[PDB]
Amino acid sequence: KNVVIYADGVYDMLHLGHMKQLEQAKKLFENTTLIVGVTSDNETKLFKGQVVQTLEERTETLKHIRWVDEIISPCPWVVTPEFLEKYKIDYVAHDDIDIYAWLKRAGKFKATQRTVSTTDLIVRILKNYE
Amino acid sequence: KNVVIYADGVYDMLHLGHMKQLEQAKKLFENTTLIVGVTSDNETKLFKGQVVQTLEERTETLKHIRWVDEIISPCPWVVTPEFLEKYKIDYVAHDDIDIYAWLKRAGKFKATQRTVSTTDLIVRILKNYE
Repeated sequence: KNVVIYADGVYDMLHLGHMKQLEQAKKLFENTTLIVGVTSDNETKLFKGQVVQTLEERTETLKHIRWVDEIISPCPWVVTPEFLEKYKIDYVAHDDIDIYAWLKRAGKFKATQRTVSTTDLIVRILKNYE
Repeated sequence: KNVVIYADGVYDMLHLGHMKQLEQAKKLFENTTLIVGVTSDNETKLFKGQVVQTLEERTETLKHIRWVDEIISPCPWVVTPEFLEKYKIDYVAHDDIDIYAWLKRAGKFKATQRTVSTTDLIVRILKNYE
C-alpha cells in the first residue's frame, strides 16, 4: 500500500511556501514515500535564472523537513519514463503553472499549490523606516 | 527508555542554524521526545528586542521540522521546576552563551551549539552589485 511520490524543484531559500507544498505531496495518500529532487546548480542557472544557494546548501535544508523521506540530489532537469521506472515512482507532484501532459495522460500527475516568502520578510524589516 | 527534551527559543526566521541545533537536541539520546517552546511575541519584544515573525508564523514553521515532536506555543520565558514536572521534562537543551546553573546543578542541562543565517543570504544577493 506504499506509494512513491516524486516532487522536484529548486528549493532555493526554502520557506513555509515550500514546506506547505511538500506536506501536500507527502499526504497525497495514506502511505507515502516522498522523494524530492533538487535541481543542479548549473541547470537552474541556465534554465531559470540565478540560484542563491548551492546544491549542498539547498539539499542540506531539505533533509530537515519532516515530510521529506528521500532526496535525489542533484536530480535531472526534466522527468522521463526511464527515470520513473528506475526509481519506481508512482506519481509526480508539482504545481500547474504543458511539459507534464504525458504524466497526466498516464494518471501519474498529482498537482500541488503554493502560498510567505523570504523576500516578503525583508519588506517587513525595512517597513520600519519610511 | 524515552527521554523528554525541552528546547526553547525565539525561532525567528528559522534557518539551517536553528535546524542543526534542533537535530542536536533530538539526537541527544537514542529515544527522545523533543518538545520545543516558542516564546511569546510581547515577551521577546520586551526582553530581546524586535521579533520579525508572529508567534503563529514562527510556530507554524517549527511544525515542519522533522526533529520536532511537540510544540509549547507560547512557552513561558524562564523555565522553572514546576514547568519541568508539569511536562515531565528530563533535560533542557540550549546554547551556553548563568540563569541555567540550577539545571546544570541537577544534571538536567544539556548544551547545544550554533553555526548560515538569512541575513547572510541577502549579502550574497547584494554582493552582485558593487
